Amino acid sequence: LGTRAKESLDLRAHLKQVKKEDIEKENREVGDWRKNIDALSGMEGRKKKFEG
Amino acid sequence: EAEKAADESERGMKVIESRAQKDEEKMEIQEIQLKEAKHIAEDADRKYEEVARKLVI
Amino acid sequence: EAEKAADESERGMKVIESRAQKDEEKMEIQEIQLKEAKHIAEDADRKYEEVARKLVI
Amino acid sequence: TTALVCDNGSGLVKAGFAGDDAPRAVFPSIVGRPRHQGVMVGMGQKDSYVGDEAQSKRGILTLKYPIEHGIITNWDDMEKIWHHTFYNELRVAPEEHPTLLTEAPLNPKANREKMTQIMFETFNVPAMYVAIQAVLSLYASGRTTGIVLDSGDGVTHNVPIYEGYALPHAIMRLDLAGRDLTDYLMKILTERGYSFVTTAEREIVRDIKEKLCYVALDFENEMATAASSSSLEKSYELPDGQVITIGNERFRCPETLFQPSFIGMESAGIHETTYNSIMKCDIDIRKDLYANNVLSGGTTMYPGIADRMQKEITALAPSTMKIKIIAPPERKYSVWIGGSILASLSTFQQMWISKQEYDEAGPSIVHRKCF
Amino acid sequence: TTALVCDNGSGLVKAGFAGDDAPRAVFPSIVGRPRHQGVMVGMGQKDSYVGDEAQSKRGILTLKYPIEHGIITNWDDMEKIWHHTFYNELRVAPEEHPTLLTEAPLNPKANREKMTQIMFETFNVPAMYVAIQAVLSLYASGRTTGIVLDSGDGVTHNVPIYEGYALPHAIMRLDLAGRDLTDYLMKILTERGYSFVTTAEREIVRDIKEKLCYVALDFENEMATAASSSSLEKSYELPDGQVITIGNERFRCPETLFQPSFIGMESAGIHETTYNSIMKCDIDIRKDLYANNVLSGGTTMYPGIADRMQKEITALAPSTMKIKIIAPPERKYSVWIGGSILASLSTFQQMWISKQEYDEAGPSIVHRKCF
Ligand SMILES: Nc1ncnc2c1ncn2[C@@H]1O[C@H](COP(=O)(O)OP(=O)(O)O)[C@@H](O)[C@H]1O
Ligand SMILES: Nc1ncnc2c1ncn2[C@@H]1O[C@H](COP(=O)(O)OP(=O)(O)O)[C@@H](O)[C@H]1O
Ligand SMILES: [Mg+2]
Ligand SMILES: [Mg+2]
Repeated sequence: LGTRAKESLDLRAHLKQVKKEDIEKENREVGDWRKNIDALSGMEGRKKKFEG
Repeated sequence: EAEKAADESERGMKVIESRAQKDEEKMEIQEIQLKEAKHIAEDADRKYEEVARKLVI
Repeated sequence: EAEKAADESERGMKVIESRAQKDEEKMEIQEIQLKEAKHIAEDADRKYEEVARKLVI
Repeated sequence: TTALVCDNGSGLVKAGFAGDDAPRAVFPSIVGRPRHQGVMVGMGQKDSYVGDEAQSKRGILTLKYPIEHGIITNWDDMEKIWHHTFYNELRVAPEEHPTLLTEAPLNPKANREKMTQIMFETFNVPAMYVAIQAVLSLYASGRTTGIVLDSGDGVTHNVPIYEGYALPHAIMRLDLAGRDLTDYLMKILTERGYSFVTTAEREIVRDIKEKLCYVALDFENEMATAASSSSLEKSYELPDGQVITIGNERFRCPETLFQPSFIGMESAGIHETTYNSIMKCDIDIRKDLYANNVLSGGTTMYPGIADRMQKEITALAPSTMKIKIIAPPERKYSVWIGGSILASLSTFQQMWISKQEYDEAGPSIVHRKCF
Repeated sequence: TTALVCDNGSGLVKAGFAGDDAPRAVFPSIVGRPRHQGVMVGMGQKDSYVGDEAQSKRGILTLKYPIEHGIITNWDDMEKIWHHTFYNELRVAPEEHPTLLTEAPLNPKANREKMTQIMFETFNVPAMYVAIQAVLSLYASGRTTGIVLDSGDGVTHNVPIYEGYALPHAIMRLDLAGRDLTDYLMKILTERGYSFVTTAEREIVRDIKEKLCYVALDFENEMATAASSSSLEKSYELPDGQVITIGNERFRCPETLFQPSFIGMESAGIHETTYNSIMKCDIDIRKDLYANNVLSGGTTMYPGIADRMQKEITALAPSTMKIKIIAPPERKYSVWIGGSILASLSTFQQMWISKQEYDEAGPSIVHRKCF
């Protein structure tokens, strides 16, 4: 009984390792970028050129 | 703040599911052992009745 | 969206909590049952040895 | 170096470096040329907007998916999609990174060979490997057995696996998937007055399907309830106002999965092709497959499907077996998470199709030992 | 040191140290290579599961016994089985332990010589001895006379012995045994609809035979009763559900022992080959053989065989002689218990085939004085 139980335990151990430890390879992607504001400072242009 | 709350709830969920799955595995083991025990009971009874017959004859 | 997700995540977490509790209950019940099974097994074993002795004689 | 785990899919391209938890960039796989004339000069109008850019200018484009049912029907557009994925969404040149594409089971050979030929000649990767989309979804669950139903957006396939030994004679591939459900929803919405025809409005119908539809636990009772009360009618605001009210179209759209006779398909639903796939397996591994039924893919995200499917299989299966349906919350990206795990393994590091090997045997190397 | 009493058998390998009551490790003798492809990487999949490990993964293996009828047909697999038995089930290196194999009567010489050559060259034991499987079963009963019917799983043989002097001209070896009964049961189950074909399902049919079948006291009366009432139909649950009901197949499977015409064999049953084996003996020891008929081997464990056989022999034998059938409850391991007793004797300690003797005369030493 112990042998059969430990067989399944060891079999699932490696699967759990691969599933979980490999998550630590990267988890910062949740972090978003700046997305800064202007605060009425980027108003320094007239209606001179618009195509470029 | 809300994102952090969701993350923490997720951590709790994952750990608790690990707990529950381990308990279920334990239950299956107990089930097989109960099966074996009833099997023992039946074979014991059968052999005992046999020896009773032989004894009387 | 984040707050609704938090509510649902807590929902799932609580569901798994309750299921795990039920499973632990069943685990302990099967545990006491298994002990009873082992004792019945030993009793049958002793009876078997006894009857074998009698038949030999 | 690190490996690129791309996953073409059909409907959403998911990509990212190996070893993370979630794909870095997820964006629809559509390439839409403009269709009107265009009068402003110097506006910088391009000839084809791909990816997520064409989901914002979709009002004047004609979006067309380059992947119909798993197979790829328009190779130039697919090459454009790959080029965008590599250079703009990840910004890593492919000359310095192995790639791990994914492919549905039972697909035409020419598709796979052309895929590897493109990856080796145009993008010039160091080494690429093609993997079946269901084995990865089994990796992500951390199991080693189980029968996985990967109902994507292009094609639904059902690969049973035991102890790591796949059973090639028990793969049941069915071509009903999310796209056919979108078309059927767009077709039954016309019963209330709302007509969506343009290829751009298919996206709106897809959003309706994602946000409102759900799978009924019992179909006839729901049909009777929705026809008497009005507790089901949920409203939704179009991209311009004029809210719409969806009645019993809510659970009739995803019901097509369990009764493919709605869209005229002959075959049996996803509730019965799984049982048939199990019954083709050997008599001694049916209990394990019953207990480890895995769901994956996007289309299996409908609220209430993990209960309907379990009820159906329990009805079909013998009464003694225990039926359990694994439905992880990260279902949509399950295939990609599994792909990352597989690419991060040390034992797998020598299975890549190295470029010198391709130079010696041609594109037909993929069918050989390096599968 | 202690001796290793191994007992190859055919169907169950029984082993253990000399001087105990029961074998330490009992496990089926099957070696099964996997047959499917295998997609999970790094799962640690071996190339051959032997012993009791292949009775748990039998769903994806092709089990094949290495011993057909007493004789050994596949020497590599038998070597693998022995290696497993020594190293994993007993964990004692063979370099420090004598071994006592067992062999059926009237077997080919080459089998025995190859067995001793393997034991002396590969495993490199100090000394090994080969004994006839029936003399041991006579040891275990504590008798010194009697005619023993050792109906194993491979071959049924019937060795008469008097006062310790075996009668070599009266050994009647018949090749019907448990395996043929399993095949015949698997063949008659098809009359109700249940089809078992795979080599893995032979194990399920074997379990059915062990748990349900019994030997009828009178065959025609049972055939008539089972055809009118339904008090015999016992049900059994397969490894996946779908219970089956065995009717008059219960006592028809083991009836083949007493009527080998069922499986097309010409010879007479085990009830008449014992009487023939007795009648070949001398006229003055027939009473003792009549009174001390011994049963052994696994297949003689059917419920109700010790009465059917006694009735049959009493019908055949003269009316004055008393017919008694010794059926100890420890029938299955009788041969191994006898082997332990024989290996534990002091008088026997100089009969082993010492290694230096083998080095001087080659493997043909076994046929010589050291029998
Ligand atoms: N939350 C959701 N609810 C219902 N359906 C969804 C949901 N998310 C995605 N889908 C459906 O699944 C499809 C995306 O499936 P996906 O798994 O990306 O396919 P692929 O296997 O090609 O990557 C979409 O077209 C959509 O119809
Ligand atoms: N309790 C039982 N009832 C009926 N048949 C049995 C029982 N136990 C074993 N057998 C049959 O006997 C065989 C085992 O015989 P065994 O004595 O182990 O052979 P061997 O002489 O090779 O060791 C099995 O194949 C099975 O068919
Ligand atoms: Mg997919
Ligand atoms: Mg034997």
